This record gives sequence, structure tokens and C-alpha cells, in this order.
Amino acid sequence: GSSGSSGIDSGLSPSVLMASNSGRRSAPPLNLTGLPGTEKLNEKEKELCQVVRLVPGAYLEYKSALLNECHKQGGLRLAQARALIKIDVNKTRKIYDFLIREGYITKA
Repeated sequence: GSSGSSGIDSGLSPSVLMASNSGRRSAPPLNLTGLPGTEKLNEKEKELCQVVRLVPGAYLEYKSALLNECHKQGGLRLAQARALIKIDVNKTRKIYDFLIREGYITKA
């Protein structure tokens, strides 16, 4: 036996990119552990990132905005949300709703 990790170390500062590609129907949830901002939120949100398969570090950037438009008026619907983020409504569909039942925004 006597087998196992020895000791590695990467001294490179890589960056993140954005690309669109097809996926596999039967696949695991989004790997949060690692993504930036994963600590910014709690298990509550971290859940959506998995089920909805959305990045945690980004899910936060949408908060402000989403709460921004509403804050001004007070009535923000899906037709407006999906726009505030300019992302596939399918995604927000899970977020927005979660916010409506959370008491962060209101349904127009």
C-alpha cells in the first residue's frame, strides 16, 4: 500500500471564462465548494445554485439589481427580473420565486 497524495502546489493565478455548451441530462448538481462568493451567501441560497445550477458568486450580483428596480417602484415580476439579469428566464424562475416567498420583493 503506502499509497496516497505526496504534496502538490500550484503557483499560478488563473482566471474564469464564459462559454456555452450542451450538458448531460443525468448529471450532478453545481459544485459550489470552490466558486467565488460561496461564502457570501448561506445554505439557503447555496441550494438554488445547485438545483438551479447557477454560480453563487454571480447569484449575488443579481440580488442588488433585482432589489434595486423593485426598491424604486415595488412591483417586479418575472418579465422584468429575467431582464434585470438578461439571463435565461428558466434560471431566475427559481430565484425570483424564492425571493417572492422570502419577502425580498413583490409580484407585479
